[PDB]
Amino acid sequence: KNIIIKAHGQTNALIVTAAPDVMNDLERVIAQLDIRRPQVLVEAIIAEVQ
Amino acid sequence: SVADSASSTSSDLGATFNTRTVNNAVLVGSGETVVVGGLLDKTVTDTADK
Repeated sequence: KNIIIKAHGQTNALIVTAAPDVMNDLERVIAQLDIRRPQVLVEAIIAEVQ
Repeated sequence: SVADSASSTSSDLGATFNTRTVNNAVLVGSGETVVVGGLLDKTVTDTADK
């Protein structure tokens, strides 16, 4: 019928009670959607004279 | 904190409310010292007459 995705939030895990045959189209996409992310350090400087 | 050595209170609301406010998001390893936020600044002024 449809794909019903439910997310827990209290263990930070999600379910998939949807098609029992093409779930592979979900494992691939979540695997491409869970990835460590790099972070950047920003510093700015200003100066003047009067 | 609040200083109020001398400040602008016009018999209205007497307050300075010195503050520094940080917010961000970071990925960090378990046992690790981590630099989050930083500021360093000098300020000079001169007055001459002859």
